[PDB]
Amino acid sequence: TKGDLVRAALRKLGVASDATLTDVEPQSMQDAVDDLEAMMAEWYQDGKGIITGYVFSDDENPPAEGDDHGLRSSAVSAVFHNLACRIAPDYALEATAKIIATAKYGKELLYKQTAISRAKRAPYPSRMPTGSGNSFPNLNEWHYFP
Amino acid sequence: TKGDLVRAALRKLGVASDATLTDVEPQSMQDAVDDLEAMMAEWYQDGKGIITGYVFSDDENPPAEGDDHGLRSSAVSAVFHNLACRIAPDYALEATAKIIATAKYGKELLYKQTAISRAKRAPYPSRMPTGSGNSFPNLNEWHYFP
Amino acid sequence: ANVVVSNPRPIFTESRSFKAVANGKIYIGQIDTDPVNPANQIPVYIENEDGSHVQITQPLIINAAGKIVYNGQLVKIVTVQGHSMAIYDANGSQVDYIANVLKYDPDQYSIEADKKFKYSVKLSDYPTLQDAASAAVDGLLIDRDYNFYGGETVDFGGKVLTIECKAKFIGDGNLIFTKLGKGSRIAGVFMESTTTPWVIKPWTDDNQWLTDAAAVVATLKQSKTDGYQPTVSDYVKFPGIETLLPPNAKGQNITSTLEIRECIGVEVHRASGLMAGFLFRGCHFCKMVDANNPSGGKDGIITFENLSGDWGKGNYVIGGRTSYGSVSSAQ
Amino acid sequence: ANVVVSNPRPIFTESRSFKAVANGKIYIGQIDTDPVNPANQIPVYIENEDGSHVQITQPLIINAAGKIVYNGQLVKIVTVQGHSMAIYDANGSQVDYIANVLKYDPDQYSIEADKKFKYSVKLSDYPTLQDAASAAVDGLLIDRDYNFYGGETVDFGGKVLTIECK
Repeated sequence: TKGDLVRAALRKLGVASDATLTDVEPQSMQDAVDDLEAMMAEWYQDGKGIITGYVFSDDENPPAEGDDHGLRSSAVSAVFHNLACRIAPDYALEATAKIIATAKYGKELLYKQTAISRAKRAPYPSRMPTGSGNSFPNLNEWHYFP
Repeated sequence: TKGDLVRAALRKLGVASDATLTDVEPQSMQDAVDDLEAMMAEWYQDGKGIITGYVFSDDENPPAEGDDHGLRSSAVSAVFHNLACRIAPDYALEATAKIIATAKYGKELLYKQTAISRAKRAPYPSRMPTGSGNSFPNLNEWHYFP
Repeated sequence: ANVVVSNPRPIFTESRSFKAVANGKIYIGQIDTDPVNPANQIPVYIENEDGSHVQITQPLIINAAGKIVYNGQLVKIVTVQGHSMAIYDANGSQVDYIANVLKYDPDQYSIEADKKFKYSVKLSDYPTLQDAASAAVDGLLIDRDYNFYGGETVDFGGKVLTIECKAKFIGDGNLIFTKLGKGSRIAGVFMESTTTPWVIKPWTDDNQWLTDAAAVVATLKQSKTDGYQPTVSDYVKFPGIETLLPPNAKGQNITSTLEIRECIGVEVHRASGLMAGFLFRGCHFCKMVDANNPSGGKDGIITFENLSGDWGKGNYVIGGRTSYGSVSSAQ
Repeated sequence: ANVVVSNPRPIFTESRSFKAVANGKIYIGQIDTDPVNPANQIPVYIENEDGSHVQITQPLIINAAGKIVYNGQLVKIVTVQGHSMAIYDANGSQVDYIANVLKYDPDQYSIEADKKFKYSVKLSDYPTLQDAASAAVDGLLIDRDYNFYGGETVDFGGKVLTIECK
C-alpha cells in the first residue's frame, strides 16, 4: 500500500512503503511527521535551504498532519524519498539504491532554478571609465557600471 | 502525538526513534537532553561556535528536560541526527551511514551562513595611495575603510 | 452519579518555572514528617490494572512529562494511608514539600460531614430495596412501601444494619433478607398483602364458637381481620364447610411474608401487620421480641423453619402477643 | 476534609513530553477492562451543582488545554460507578490507561446529603419543642429541659419519629 502525497497523514504510509514495509500499515506515529516539518523549515527559509514550498499545519484533528502540500514538482520527488531514508534506520535497516538516488536527483533539479535567482555575477566596479568609444553617453564615468 | 517542539522532551523521544526504536515510546526520561546541552557548548561557544540560536540553560531549577534551548526551527532538522549518533554508543551500538552523513550535513548547514560572513578579506593596508586618479590628492597612507 | 473523573497521575511542574519535573525521586513517608529519612518511610503500593496491589520501594521515577511512572511503564501509584511527599528533580533541587498530602481541600462542612454525622440511607433515594440495602453501611430507613414478589432476594452485603421500618412492605410471597450480621435489629416492621383474601369467622359476637358449617360460611367476607383464611383443618373440624365455600376462598396462599434466610442475631422487634408472617429459615439465635398485635395468614407469624439448614437453637419468643393466623402462631 | 484529587484541575499530557493532548478522546467504561468496547463503555453525566444530572454522549472531548470539555465549556463529569479512564490522542494512539478512578466527592451535596446521612434535630437549635417537633423529619433529640403548663399541645404533623430523651 502506497498513499498519495497530498497531506502528511496519507503521505506517511507511502513513505514507509518505500523504505521497508510491503502492504503493512506504518507503525510510525507523529515522530516521523515532525522530522518532515523540520525538513521543510530549514528548506522553507529560502535563503540557504533549497526552496521546496510548503503549507504548514493549522491543526485538522492531528496537530502535525494538519498540513497540505506546497511542493513544486522536483520537490515531489525529493521530500518523501528523503524521509523514507530517514525512517529506514528506525527499523534498523538502510534504504535501497533507488530511494537514495531519487531523493538526490529530486533535490538536484530543485536547486537548479533556485541557483539562477540567487546568484548572478556582480558587474564592473566604480573605478570604471565610461569609455570614449561611447557615442553620447551623457555622462563621464559611472556610479558603478550603469 | 507531538505538536511544536517547545521542549527538548519532544526532541528526546524523536531522537530515540531515529537511533534504535521503531517509533515507539522510549525508556528514556532524560538522556538525549544531557547530550544536547553538552553539544550546545561545543556549538555556540557564546556565539563563537556554531550559531543555532542557542541560549544556555542553568539546569538548577530547570530539570534539564524542559530546559531552555531557544533553537531555531531550521536547527531541528540537524540536531536529531547528531543526537541519534550520541545515544548510539549508550546502547552499545554505532550509527549507520545515513545518520552520520545527515548529522554532518545538518551541522554544515547551520555553520554555513556563519562561515560565509566570516570568510571576507580585511581592508586595504595603510600604505595604499590616495590616488591622483581620485581628484584632489592629499591623504598620506590610506583610510583602512574598504 | 457522584464518581468524578480524575487522573491518578499527578501533574508536576517546577516551583518557579512551568517546566515539568523529570528523572526525579519521590519519597513517601508518615504524616507531617520528612519522608527523606528511612525511619519515616512507609510502604508504597502500585495499583495494578487487575485491581491488585504489589509493594515497591519508596523512590518513584518521574517521566519527561512530569507524571508518575514505575516499572518503565505508566502505572498508578497509591498509598493505603496519609503520607508526606517530597518532590525532587534530576538536579536534587526540592521542587515541592507536602507535609501531609491527605489534608488538602479542608474546610466547608459538606466534605467534613463524613467524620462527624451518622450515616443512614433512605429507600426513596434508591430505586429498589436491593440498592438501598447494599448501600447501607449503618442505618437503613424505610420511608416508603416496597413492592415485592416471591423469590425477591435483597442482599445486605454481610453488614450489621439497623433496619428501622417507618413504612410497610407490601407484596405476597417471600421478601428474602440475606447476609445480616450479629446484633442486627428490624424494628417497627409492618407487612400487608396487596390483595385482600377471604376470611371466615367461626365465632359469635360474644366470642364463642360457631360449630355449624353454614353459619361460618355466612360470615364469609374479604377482610384481613375478624377471622382468618379457610384452613384445611377447618374442613375436618366443621363437616361439609368445604363444599359450601367458593373455590376462590380455598387454596389461598395470600400472606405478606418477611423471611430472614440464614442470618444470626437478627431479631424482629415490634412485629405487626395484616396477613403477616415472619419465617426464619436456617437461622439460629434469632428472636421474636415484643410483637405488637400482628394478624396472621397462611404462613405463621412466628415460624422457625430449620428443615432447611441445621437444627434450630436459640430461636425464642420472648414477650409480645399474636392474634389470628390460619396455622400455628408459634411453630 | 482529607480527600484531594491528584490534578486540582484535570489535565492530560503526553507520556514522555509535557504538552497538552489536542483533539483527544476519552473513553470511560467499567473498571479493569478496556473502555474501547461499547459494552464496557458506560454513559457519562454532567453533574450540575444545582442537583441535576443530565446525560451526554459517552466519549469526552479533550480541547487544547488538555482539559475535559463538553458543549464548549468546562464540565464536571461523573459516572454511576467506579470507572476506568483511557486517554487517547489525535492519532488514536493510547497515551495512558488508568484502570481505577474512584472518588467520594459529594459536590452538589443537595441530592447526596439525603442518601448518605441521617437526620435528627436537636432541641438546643430551637427555642421551643414545638419548633423542633415540626422540624423533626426522622429523629428528635431532647438534650435540655422544656417548661410546660396545663394544656400545652405539640404537633409532629403526622410524621413517624424516633424520639430519644436524655
